[PDB]
Amino acid sequence: SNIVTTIYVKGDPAKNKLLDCPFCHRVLLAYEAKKLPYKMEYIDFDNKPAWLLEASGGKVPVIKEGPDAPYMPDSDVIVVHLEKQHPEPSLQSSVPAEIGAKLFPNFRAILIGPAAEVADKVAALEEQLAGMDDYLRQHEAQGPLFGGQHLNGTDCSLAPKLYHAVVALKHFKGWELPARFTALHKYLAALKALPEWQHVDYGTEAIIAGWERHI
Repeated sequence: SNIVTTIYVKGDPAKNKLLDCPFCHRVLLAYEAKKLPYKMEYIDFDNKPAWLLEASGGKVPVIKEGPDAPYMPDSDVIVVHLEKQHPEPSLQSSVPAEIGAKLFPNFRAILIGPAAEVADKVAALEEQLAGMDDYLRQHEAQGPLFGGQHLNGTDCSLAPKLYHAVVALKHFKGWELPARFTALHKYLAALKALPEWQHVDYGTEAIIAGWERHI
């Protein structure tokens, strides 16, 4: 489509099926939150087009706003460009940067790291989840998401990583999100209630299959 923005994401083109990339997920959630129209183009990681090597080093997400626009990679560049070009609806965030900053790396080091550092990585992960949980609790009058009642830039970045964390850790390690992280559990329920989240939910098997590719 030359009519709306194209978002190249990880998918199965032969089945028109979105897959599990959390950074693609972040861009997609950003577009849904601003109710901007888009069209998904699925990249099969076992058969990537040669031009994607030049545009992004082989990576997704990539967007393409039209025939005269260039390809633009990096979910960070994309969401900031998004906020500059479309200030309404806003996705700007008061949340400090340090929060959730090591959720995904610690969770990954748990899944696919050396055993000797696993105990430490578990500890660090739980500090991250503690930070997010406390933050959502102190702001729960504004709403259950980092953006109160609606999706935030922090929601768009952190909710996919948390999704991968709970699903993959429960499947591969029997690990579970403690019941004391109340605000995290109602955060997950709130996200699962959102139509923006429902539109681009790839599902838990997509996550499992994505990570089985490395364990």
